[PDB]
Amino acid sequence: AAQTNAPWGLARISSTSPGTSTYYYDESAGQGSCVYVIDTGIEASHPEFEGRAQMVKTYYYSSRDGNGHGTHCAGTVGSRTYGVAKKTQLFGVKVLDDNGSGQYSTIIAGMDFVASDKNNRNCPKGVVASLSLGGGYSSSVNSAAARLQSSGVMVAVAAGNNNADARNYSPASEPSVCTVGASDRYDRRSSFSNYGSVLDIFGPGTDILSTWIGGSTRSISGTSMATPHVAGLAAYLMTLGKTTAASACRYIADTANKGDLSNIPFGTVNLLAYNNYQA
Ligand SMILES: C[C@H]1CC[C@H](NC(=O)Cn2ccnc2)CC1
Ligand SMILES: C[C@H]1CC[C@H](NC(=O)Cn2ccnc2)CC1
Repeated sequence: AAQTNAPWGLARISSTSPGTSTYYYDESAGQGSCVYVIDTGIEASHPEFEGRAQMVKTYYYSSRDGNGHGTHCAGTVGSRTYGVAKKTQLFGVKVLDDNGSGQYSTIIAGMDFVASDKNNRNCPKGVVASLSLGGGYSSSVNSAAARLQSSGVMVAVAAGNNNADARNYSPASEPSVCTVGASDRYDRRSSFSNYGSVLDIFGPGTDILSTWIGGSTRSISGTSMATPHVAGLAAYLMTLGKTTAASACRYIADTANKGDLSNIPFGTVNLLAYNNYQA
């Protein structure tokens, strides 16, 4: 399948070269997979989600996304126009309030929730969790991310936005999950992207168009935007049978475009997520 005039990040993850605008992907499109977006919520009523999104848990007085961040990330995973995996099922877990903030205890609870709740959902092709959040190092937060991964969920986490080594941030620094840095449309590391040996992969993160609250759309930047590209890619590849939740991060690294990014610090992987799709 081909989507013309796609957001640059979708085109990039289906290309061996920057500078193209069509997204190419197998029409299975992540059908039969599920992606949990652990964030500020998801505006599931957005036309872009086509009934495939639903809120399943909140830790606040409402499950509504009053911020937009979670809706944007969910759109990059799985919205019809802006998403990698256009037929996946999206599940929202609101661990961040409408200011984008959340206590580590709440974030940990949300991760343990997903590890259990996937047993209440029909996801025959596999389960992914996208975590576009983090803060300073916490062994408890890292342990929760490791538990979620060990339970059979492909965990993709944002590296962070401080132009610093991600070893000092959580859950970015947990080795067993998939830690995602950000790139721009000219194949440069995004100016704010964290780096380091803990990174597994880069995805598009600068100027990413996706869904927003109020039935709208906008372009924003962050490792938060790169992470759902990788989460959606994992769901897509799992539906194709090419990998599993336990192996998808390694598979994405194995099949990535290699050596194409600039301003990658020595010791950080030079790997850009790529779907290897051939019509
Ligand atoms: C909107 C732009 C359209 C053109 C794109 N071409 C490239 O990236 C290729 N390139 C890089 C340096 N010199 C040539 C990039 C985005
Ligand atoms: C409202 C949004 C919620 C998530 C926000 N923060 C991060 O991702 C920060 N981070 C990642 C790793 N270490 C720190 C970005 C804004």
